[PDB]
Amino acid sequence: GRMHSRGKGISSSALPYKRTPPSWVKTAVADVDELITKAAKKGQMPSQIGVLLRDQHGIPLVKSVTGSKILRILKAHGLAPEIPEDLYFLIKKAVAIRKHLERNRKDKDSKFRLILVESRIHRLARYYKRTKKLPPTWKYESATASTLVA
Amino acid sequence: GRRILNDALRTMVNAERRGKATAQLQPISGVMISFLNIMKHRGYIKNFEVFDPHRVGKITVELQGRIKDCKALTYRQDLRATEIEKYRTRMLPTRQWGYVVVTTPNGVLDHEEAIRQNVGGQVLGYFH
Amino acid sequence: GKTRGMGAGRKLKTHRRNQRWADKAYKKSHLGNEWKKPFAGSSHAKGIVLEKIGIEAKQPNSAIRKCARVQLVKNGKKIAAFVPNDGCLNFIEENDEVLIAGFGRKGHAVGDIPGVRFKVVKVSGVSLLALFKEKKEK
RNA sequence: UCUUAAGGUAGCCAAAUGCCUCGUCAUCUAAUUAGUGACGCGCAUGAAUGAAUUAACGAGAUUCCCACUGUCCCUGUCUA
RNA sequence: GCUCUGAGGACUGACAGUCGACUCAGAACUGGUACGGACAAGGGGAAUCCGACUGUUUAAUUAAAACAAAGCAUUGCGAUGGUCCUCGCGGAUGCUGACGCAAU
RNA sequence: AGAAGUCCAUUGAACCUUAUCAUUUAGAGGAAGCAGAAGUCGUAACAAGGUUUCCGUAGGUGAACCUGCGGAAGGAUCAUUG
RNA sequence: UAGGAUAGGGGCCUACCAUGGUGGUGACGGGUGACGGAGAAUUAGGGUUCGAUUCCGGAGAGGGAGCCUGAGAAACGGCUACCACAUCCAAGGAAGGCAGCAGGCGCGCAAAUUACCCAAUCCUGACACGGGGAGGUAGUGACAAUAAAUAACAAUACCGGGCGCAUUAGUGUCUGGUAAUUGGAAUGAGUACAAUCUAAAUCCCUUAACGAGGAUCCAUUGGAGGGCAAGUCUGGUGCCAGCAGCCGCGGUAAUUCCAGCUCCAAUAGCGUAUAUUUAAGUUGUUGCAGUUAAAAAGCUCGUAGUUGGACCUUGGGCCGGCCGGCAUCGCGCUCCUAGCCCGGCAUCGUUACUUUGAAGAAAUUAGAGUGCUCAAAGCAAGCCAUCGCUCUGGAUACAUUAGCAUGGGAUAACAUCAUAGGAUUCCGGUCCUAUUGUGUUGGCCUUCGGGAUCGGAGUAAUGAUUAAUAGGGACAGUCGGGGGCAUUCGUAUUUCAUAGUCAGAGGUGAAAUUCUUGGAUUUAUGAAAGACGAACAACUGCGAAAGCAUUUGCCAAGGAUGUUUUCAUUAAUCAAGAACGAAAGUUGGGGGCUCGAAGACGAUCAGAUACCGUCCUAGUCUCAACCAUAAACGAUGCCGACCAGGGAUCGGCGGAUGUUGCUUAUAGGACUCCGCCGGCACCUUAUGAGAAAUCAAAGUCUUUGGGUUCCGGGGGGAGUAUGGUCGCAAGGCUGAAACUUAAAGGAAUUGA
Ligand SMILES: [Mg+2]
Ligand SMILES: [Mg+2]
Ligand SMILES: [Mg+2]
Ligand SMILES: [Mg+2]
Ligand SMILES: [Mg+2]
Ligand SMILES: [Mg+2]
Ligand SMILES: [Mg+2]
Ligand SMILES: [Mg+2]
Ligand SMILES: [Mg+2]
Ligand SMILES: [Mg+2]
Ligand SMILES: [Mg+2]
Ligand SMILES: [Mg+2]
Ligand SMILES: [Mg+2]
Ligand SMILES: [Mg+2]
Ligand SMILES: [Mg+2]
Ligand SMILES: [Mg+2]
Ligand SMILES: [Mg+2]
Ligand SMILES: [Mg+2]
Ligand SMILES: [Mg+2]
Ligand SMILES: [Mg+2]
Ligand SMILES: [Mg+2]
Ligand SMILES: [Mg+2]
Ligand SMILES: [Mg+2]
Ligand SMILES: [Mg+2]
Ligand SMILES: [Mg+2]
Ligand SMILES: [Mg+2]
Ligand SMILES: [Mg+2]
Ligand SMILES: [Mg+2]
Ligand SMILES: [Mg+2]
Ligand SMILES: [Mg+2]
Ligand SMILES: [Mg+2]
Ligand SMILES: [Mg+2]
Ligand SMILES: [Mg+2]
Ligand SMILES: [Mg+2]
Ligand SMILES: [Mg+2]
Ligand SMILES: [Mg+2]
Ligand SMILES: [Mg+2]
Ligand SMILES: [Mg+2]
Ligand SMILES: [Mg+2]
Ligand SMILES: [Mg+2]
Ligand SMILES: [Mg+2]
Ligand SMILES: [Mg+2]
Ligand SMILES: [Mg+2]
Ligand SMILES: [Mg+2]
Ligand SMILES: [Mg+2]
Ligand SMILES: [Mg+2]
Ligand SMILES: [Mg+2]
Repeated sequence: GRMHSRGKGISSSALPYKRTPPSWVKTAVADVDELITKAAKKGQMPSQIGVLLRDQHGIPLVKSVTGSKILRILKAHGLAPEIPEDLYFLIKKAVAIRKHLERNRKDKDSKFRLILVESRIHRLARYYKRTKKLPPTWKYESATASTLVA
Repeated sequence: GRRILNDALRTMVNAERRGKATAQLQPISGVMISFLNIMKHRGYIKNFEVFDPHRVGKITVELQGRIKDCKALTYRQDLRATEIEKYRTRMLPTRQWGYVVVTTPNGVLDHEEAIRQNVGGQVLGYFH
Repeated sequence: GKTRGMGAGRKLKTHRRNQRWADKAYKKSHLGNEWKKPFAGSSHAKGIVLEKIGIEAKQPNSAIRKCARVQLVKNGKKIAAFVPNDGCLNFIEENDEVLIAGFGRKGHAVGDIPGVRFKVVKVSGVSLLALFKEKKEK
């Protein structure tokens, strides 16, 4: 179940059986890689990259066409986001919630949600500290966190 | 959370007790199929599919109604080959039938095999 | 349910240590108040009787159970003790030297005698059964 | 049962408010009309006439303990 | 008391040279156990009553438990008004206006 | 060589004062619980217990208890398409 | 760090310096009626409780402290001092230490001789000779334990059941017994010549003579309602005496008391008391329970802790009768183990788990042998012609945990190849030590051997498992009375005003208090105030719970759905800690309609401090700040899986043709049908579960084990006292004991 609610959804994306790409995917891995780096230096995260390819450029899965995940192409070309995808977006959501709350002091629901979002941030940040994808000192300061994002 | 080899055996008990012909198992394991090999060797279930397309896996066993109970002892014990002798009495229905499956450095094997190879290990479970 | 992790030995042992205290027998036996009772962890106790009293009997019955107020030579407690034979009270007399034992139910009031936990088993150094049976007169 | 407009509520007390009074009990002392703490049918206690407490503070009033001492036993002497 | 030891700095060319008024600790010895040696300079504690505190007061017999105090409450008043002075004209609050003035 | 004595250290009993801990024990008065009996005042609860019961909180009353606000059915309704 | 001291390491101590050490894995502190262990009792297994005590270790000799001698002592059957105690004194002085043996006092429920002995076991000395209250022997010893007497056998008898016929008898077989009936046999308890035993006696073992008539050579303990075995015996007592562990008996016919007979259970033993084990699956890891019987925290977050998805070759074979060795698509070894070019060789990730081995003190326990006569025991003893000696044994096991060592790598944790600073035979550059060409010691040097460093070429499949019906994040169209700020509206209630009308109005079952010809009630129009948001409105939605229903706007947030997007285990539950938490309540502003604790009245009633009716303060509302509880409920913790059926319904999505008072036509919106997920629920049935009520989750439970938190151990006393802590206060959280009690309680049945 969702880790911070009693919701129990199972909606998701079910990956196709065949790991190999379909016939009609005939654009070359180098050109796909250049598309990845073009949009990355244009400033989009791996989620936006995958969606963009899946929608306009007809690339089902970049791992299927290339053998390397979006983040791995970006890490190899040195365009990878400094702060990971999901930690970035949890920080951005915490900044939004705290900015709203600082003007709406009676918003106990927003105070609860901020407790939950910062809880998620800190749980995930411990993971990234243990897997060394973040600096061993990176600490989420609520004060000067809005500079980091947005 | 999941701690399968219980999610498999309890499914099998429920299917048998309802009299279903085939039961399917959502995760698999090398340990799981090695347990089912003990069952099939000792003639308690008949042959079965192991659907390994791409993921954790899936299995389908056909029950012959010859099984009666099968369980996992999560909280997997320590177990010497000198002192299975009071697990066999503590769990199995009698000293003639029933088998206690203990994982040992020679792979998954039942306690009568453990007497003759004289190797102990950890309880995976049992069936009788 | 229970905690059955293979590494939960600390939790289970602490939990039984903590939960044995609700058990009345364990609490009574280790709380240390048994040494604050009159006998203070003794089977019998020689004491001096103050007076032959006689006391009421409880609701369903109706009678006068003939007890005595005794003082304990060992620690000065004054208590009430029964005299368990027919008309045996006459043998007891004021300021005699008696042996007081538990009256049954292990320090808990017995039968229809209200709030009395003790019985007289000797007086003036002579067996009280022997007094009852004329085997030996004091 | 008579009667009032209402019948002294929460509290509190021989209190700086109690005549009887040196109230009764306990404590303090060898001995206490004093002090404290309780008891209240309280001559004549009592609620912003403020009631009950209240740490700190007081050239405020009262009681006791320790140190100290010519205040005293009991006076003596010295200096201006 | 005396004889020491240690630490704390400045200026000049992790060092060298020059200078430095003080403070703080520690030790050995010494004396008729005397040492804040004169001067200066809290007696302490257990409680009760009263007033919260600070403050003010009967100059020349009463310095307090009295008065004041903040705190609390009440009353009048929206300017053609409230409280008040004035013999009269006029005036104080008011260079103000209810988070204010006035009377308790 | 060598004793009494003596000096300075060191170990240090033992006593003394305060502080404090712990175990028992006294206390006028206040106020709990229990047991007893052949008591007084009520009628609170169990039926719709004669005001449905009860939970939390606040105030009151000789006593059970009463009322106010919110909640529950362990309700006296599993029910408005009649 | 340096030293001092010690026999010696060491803050053991000194001088200087640093600021460290332990802790929720429980330090420090407190209790212990606590010496530790080998072990004892009980035990199906697991456990629970105990262990002062004869074996080992430690500590003390009245309490502390300090030393001599000596190899060895902080000795106490050695000394010095103090404190407590006390002895002799001729009054100055002096001697002390039984928790050694024995013995005396006291304390107590509680514990024996002021004996003998060196003979054994050993110790000790200068020592074959001495000494030994160590130790042995003897006296008291129902501590505990063992064997085990109190009669046996015969015919007679009133008799008593078949069996020889079994009728019709009659007597018949083991003898069953009331038989002190009759009878001779057997013996040890006891007495005792003697011998043996003994260091000397004593006991035991042998045995001259003595030693049984059933009253004695006498068996008791407790019980006779239920449990629980054994009186619907007799007399006495009369809710008394008394019994009774509990239930209960006794109130003049007592199966229950006091007695006699009879009987019963155990039997030289049994009852009683306390403590403890079992019972007790009433402490539950094996192995309990939490909807209603005691028990899910109000709810969520949350660190430690506990628990953690799947994936990695031994895949197929030979070979000999459970396994050796083999080969296949086995990173190398120089060296010891190293073939008749070759098995089976070093160093270059940890643990757990598991197998085997070693070492493991005996006594205890298990257990082998053994005829102390058996038995508890003991470790002996057994067979020669039982003639100058043979054969001897005096086993073996267990010993959890910690440590050492060998084989395995299934299972489980830790650490970690993606920056390649990776692996790789080599080639020489930096610099080095030296052996055999230094026969003597050798010391720097050219190819050499080797660390270290070091650049470039080289090869290889050159190196990154999947993407969970785990989770996070993104994205799209949504949905929701989810939240906050502002904002529009609605009638109604009250008040007030303007107008009209006239005797009543309000309220009740009926009244009265109350308002009213100073015009109440009623009607219309309108304004102010504050509250509330009808109907729609539901077995419907949203929210973590509390809770959230007028409108629009804004602000952030959210579940589900969809997804061929991403991250790749990041997760589940969570002591400490943290956020929200109805109503009441508290501090202080604003507001003050309605309603309304307290309070005041009128009724009722015996009372009426209540229900009923009028007025009404706080309050109800809002703000700022507290409080932290509710039958905060589903009396049902959280995540996960399986299992049974259906129609509804909520949101999302997908697929159907078939009509819209829509749509420039279609799509889309409403509606009909079918299917997926995720919700809130409901209806039927046990094949299940349960004490049942009942429950499709309270099932998958004695065929008991997915993970995790909290929490109960009969009813009271009691959520009380005391302590702590938080709070302005109310109070909240944490929270006993004494004593008392035999039932309290849950579900269902019948009756009333
Ligand atoms: Mg799921
Ligand atoms: Mg969680
Ligand atoms: Mg018990
Ligand atoms: Mg009774
Ligand atoms: Mg009064
Ligand atoms: Mg008075
Ligand atoms: Mg005086
Ligand atoms: Mg007084
Ligand atoms: Mg008066
Ligand atoms: Mg007055
Ligand atoms: Mg007043
Ligand atoms: Mg007055
Ligand atoms: Mg003053
Ligand atoms: Mg004056
Ligand atoms: Mg003056
Ligand atoms: Mg004026
Ligand atoms: Mg009633
Ligand atoms: Mg009622
Ligand atoms: Mg009812
Ligand atoms: Mg009332
Ligand atoms: Mg009222
Ligand atoms: Mg009911
Ligand atoms: Mg040193
Ligand atoms: Mg001790
Ligand atoms: Mg010893
Ligand atoms: Mg000693
Ligand atoms: Mg000594
Ligand atoms: Mg001695
Ligand atoms: Mg002795
Ligand atoms: Mg008898
Ligand atoms: Mg009897
Ligand atoms: Mg009898
Ligand atoms: Mg019977
Ligand atoms: Mg009895
Ligand atoms: Mg009986
Ligand atoms: Mg139970
Ligand atoms: Mg309950
Ligand atoms: Mg709940
Ligand atoms: Mg954690
Ligand atoms: Mg009118
Ligand atoms: Mg709705
Ligand atoms: Mg509406
Ligand atoms: Mg509660
Ligand atoms: Mg609850
Ligand atoms: Mg739908
Ligand atoms: Mg209880
Ligand atoms: Mg019931």
